Amino acid sequence: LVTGGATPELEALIAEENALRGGYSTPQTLANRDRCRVAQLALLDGPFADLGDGGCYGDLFCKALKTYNMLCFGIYRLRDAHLSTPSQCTKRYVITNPPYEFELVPTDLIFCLMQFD
Amino acid sequence: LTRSEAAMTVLSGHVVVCIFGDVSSALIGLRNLVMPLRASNFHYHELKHIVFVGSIEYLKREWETLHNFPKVSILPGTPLSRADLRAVNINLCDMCVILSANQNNIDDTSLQDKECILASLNIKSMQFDDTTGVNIPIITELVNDTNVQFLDQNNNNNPDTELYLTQPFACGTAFAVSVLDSLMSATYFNDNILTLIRT
Amino acid sequence: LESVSNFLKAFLHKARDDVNVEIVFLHNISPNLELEALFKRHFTQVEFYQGSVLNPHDLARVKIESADACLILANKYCADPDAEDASNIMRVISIKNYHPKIRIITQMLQYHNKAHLLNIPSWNWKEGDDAICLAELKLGFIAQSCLAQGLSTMLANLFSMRSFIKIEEDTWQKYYLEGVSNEMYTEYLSSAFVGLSFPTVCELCFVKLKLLMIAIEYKSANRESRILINPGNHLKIQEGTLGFFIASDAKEVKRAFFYCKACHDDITDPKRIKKCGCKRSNVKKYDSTGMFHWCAPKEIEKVI
Repeated sequence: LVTGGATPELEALIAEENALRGGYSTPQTLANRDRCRVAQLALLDGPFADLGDGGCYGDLFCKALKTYNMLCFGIYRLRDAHLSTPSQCTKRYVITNPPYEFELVPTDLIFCLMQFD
Repeated sequence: LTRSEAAMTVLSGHVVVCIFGDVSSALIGLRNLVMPLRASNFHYHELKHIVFVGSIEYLKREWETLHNFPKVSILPGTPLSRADLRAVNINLCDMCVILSANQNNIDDTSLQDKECILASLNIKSMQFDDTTGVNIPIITELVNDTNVQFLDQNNNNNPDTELYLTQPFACGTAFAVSVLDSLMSATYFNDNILTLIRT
Repeated sequence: LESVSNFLKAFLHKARDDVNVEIVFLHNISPNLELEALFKRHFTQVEFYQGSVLNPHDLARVKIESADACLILANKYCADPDAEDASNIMRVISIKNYHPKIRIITQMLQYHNKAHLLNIPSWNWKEGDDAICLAELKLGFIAQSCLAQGLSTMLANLFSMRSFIKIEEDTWQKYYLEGVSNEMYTEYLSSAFVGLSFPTVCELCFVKLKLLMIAIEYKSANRESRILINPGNHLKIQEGTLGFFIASDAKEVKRAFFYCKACHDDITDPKRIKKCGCKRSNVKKYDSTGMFHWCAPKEIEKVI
């Protein structure tokens, strides 16, 4: 998850010469590209703006998985989101694996694994 | 010699001396290694081309007593580098010497031979395309007898076996420095033993 | 004292259910008074002996031949990381020489020093031997946090054990604890899921079984087992595939292995669903592998 495609052949090639070796583009080379990257998506401006208006977490999880194949880890949510009083704080905390019946604040981000296009 | 230049030059049937030296490190007196290989008893074609792999800063210190020898080459680098050994054609060498230089450290007791064991296993684990790394003739200097048992990692032996019963010592792959103290004791018991050994 | 303190506070946390295992420390240095006191606090799970793993007799003393595993700690704050890494690798060599069939978890300061582990034929990754590369793992965590803020906290909460706390008042701590209550587990997928796409099996597992499926271990003959993170529509789950999930408890994970529909109803009742008996030009821009972006070498002065 953290290094990114830590295959043993990379280990061997780095071990042999203690440096990264550039390679010519091949269909196999471009094939090894296809992976998944960690990303944060904002609810307000994305296609799923409607599901940000208090929609359930599971509904948006299913919608992202069915169409875009996006696996949502959890919610990166404003610290003062539950505060009824206005607040200018921009610090956000992490909710890991939220339940299906989770209300979604419109100003929340989602951790996800975006596919390569 | 650079890596590319050493690769370009054909130097098969050579002797590789892999050393771990530094400006602060104490001199090991490499001349005493090159002199017996440069005896007049051999013909000129009999002489083996000697190539040093180690830090050039240390070789410059050691170079004063080495320039007067016929066929000696120096490849700056490190023994633990795989590419450096590839350039030297270490799979075609007559003998690869691992010297326990940088001896001035007294780190723990057996940790002094960390680099020698690492380099030995690194050479043994290599693969080559025209062979393996095991068939390469290697002589490694070790200061702790137990460390010798680490050389034959593939083979299993009892921890209680003596130094002389181990396969790396029996095959002559590992040179333990305790033999010098044994030689000192033998010389005490008989003055002629040292004279014969030196001659 | 610092390394032992950290290792004991992480290993011996109270929430651990596997409490039996006893830790035996082997070091040639006589502990200082504070370290003796720390050992005394955990006297009934922690024991100390003076010796070196380089010495075979000292290995025999601590009965390392019957030990479940050997953990090798690294001096993170050392002048030369290479020397410490070489010392740890040689300790690994000594332990393997005494007893080849033992699990070893060793910490490495520098990434490029892990290659020397390949030099040991008795070293086996598939058996369970692993290298905790401190620099690689830490900088990867920080980089993935640069991609997505808080992912490092997510993973740290995932693989660690934290004391259970209940917060009644409506504060961000409530949602944070509802998040941290989860842990990351792995289990073999049931035979019912064979042949489906990953999105279908992940959707079914999340909606019906309430398990958030992270990843799958892909098995092949020409290539060894490889981990795949969120496989797309194209890949299909084969037989006997390991799967990584995030679940609230370890008991909750088993519902994936025992799940079917040939015996399991359409009702979303995981208690009643789970059944013991069921169904029976030519410029190069990338590296050689192409897994990372690559560029022609540039001198340091150009980017100054």
